[PDB]
Amino acid sequence: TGDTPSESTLWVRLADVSDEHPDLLKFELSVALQLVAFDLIDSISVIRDITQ
Amino acid sequence: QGVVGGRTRTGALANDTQGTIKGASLSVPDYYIKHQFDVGKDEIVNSDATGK
Repeated sequence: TGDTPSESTLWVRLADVSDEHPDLLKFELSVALQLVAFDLIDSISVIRDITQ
Repeated sequence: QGVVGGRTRTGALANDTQGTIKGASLSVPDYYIKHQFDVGKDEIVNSDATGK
């Protein structure tokens, strides 16, 4: 909680997706994202039922 | 005359009526203001000869 935001290598498209309208400014902040897990048995294991 | 509409800062860009140029058209009339006279050629030489 008390750290510097430490910007990543993941890029977020700040698209000035403006409009016809001369008064709005209409920004978008959009990112596509995938979490490929090579070697599913190696990559992730789950202890599924913890009591809290 | 074109009509000015109203909208809020962010209001929707509606469209409003426009100043209408109408084509006015007269014409030099097909009717003359003629005045014409059949001066007898005798009353020309005569009047020149005896004209007070």
